[PDB]
Amino acid sequence: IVGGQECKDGECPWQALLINEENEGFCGGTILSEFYILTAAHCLYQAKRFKVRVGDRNTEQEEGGEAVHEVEVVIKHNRFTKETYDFDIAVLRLKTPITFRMNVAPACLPERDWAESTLMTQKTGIVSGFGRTHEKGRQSTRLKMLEVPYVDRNSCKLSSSFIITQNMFCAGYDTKQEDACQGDSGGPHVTRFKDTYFVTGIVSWGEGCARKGKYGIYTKVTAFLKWIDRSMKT
Amino acid sequence: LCSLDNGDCDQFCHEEQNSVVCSCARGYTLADNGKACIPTPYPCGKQTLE
Ligand SMILES: O=C(Nc1ccc(-n2ccccc2=O)cn1)[C@H]1C[C@](O)(c2ccc(F)cc2F)CN1C(=O)Nc1ccc(Cl)cc1
Ligand SMILES: [Ca+2]
Repeated sequence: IVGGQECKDGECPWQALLINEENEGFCGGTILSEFYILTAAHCLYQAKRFKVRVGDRNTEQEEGGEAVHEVEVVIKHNRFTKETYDFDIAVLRLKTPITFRMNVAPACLPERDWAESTLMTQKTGIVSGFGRTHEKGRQSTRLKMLEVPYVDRNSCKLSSSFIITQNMFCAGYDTKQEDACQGDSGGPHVTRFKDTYFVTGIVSWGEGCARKGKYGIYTKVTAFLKWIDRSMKT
Repeated sequence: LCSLDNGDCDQFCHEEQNSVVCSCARGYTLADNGKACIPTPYPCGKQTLE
């Protein structure tokens, strides 16, 4: 996350972190339930084997509230390709259930029509993660969050060098130096409604980070609500 | 209806028979007033205080 602010205690409890065999964070995730994590399909190519850490806000030190969970089943959308980055979505079934506590809780999955008319017509969403705090920088030690404006769909088709599909949406700023970045991919985009936070996006891709005339690109969760539900039951 | 301040619902709003029907995400129950969503601890979408 470029710019934004630190997640303070309890502010971003649905943030999950995918960690490699070196216990190093490479992608984000969203807690959906005690057994299920939402992430990006493209994160699944970034590590041979990986685990999920919940409850972390500062990776330098182990405070006590953190917990690591092994992955039982990986469910990657069968239409994802690196060529387009379309269908950039995966769901993980964990081997052991998450214990909800301070800094550990799920975000709500909304209903499709209500989400599109009520959440996505909001002024802003919130993106979070441990990714780089600048384009050329190192992975962040602290969990950060950033309010990102929703971006007019034509405005961001015009801005993109790659095709923006209907499974994507744009958020962030034209010139202001705030954005998600590499290492934040897979993580939460949530929208606040009456002090309740609903998952609306998965951090997907962007051209660099925080670039002038470029936006952050997110997987549209509302396009996959039925696929997510199916993945969580079958 | 749902176009007017979300039909006064806490969460989901649907218009059935030209009247508002509110509902809630998993782990919430619809209050007696048919509008508020009551957590059934650590309900989805709430920042954690303890
Ligand atoms: O993988 C990246 N970018 C990327 C990947 C794929 C595509 N892409 C999209 C559609 C079709 C094909 C395709 O390759 C575009 N950008 C990395 C390298 C990246 O482009 C990059 C460039 C120069 C740098 F010096 C450092 C970087 F990290 C930035 N990336 C990134 O994912 N940024 C990002 C992601 C999410 C959000 Cl919300 C905001 C920013
Ligand atoms: Ca820690």
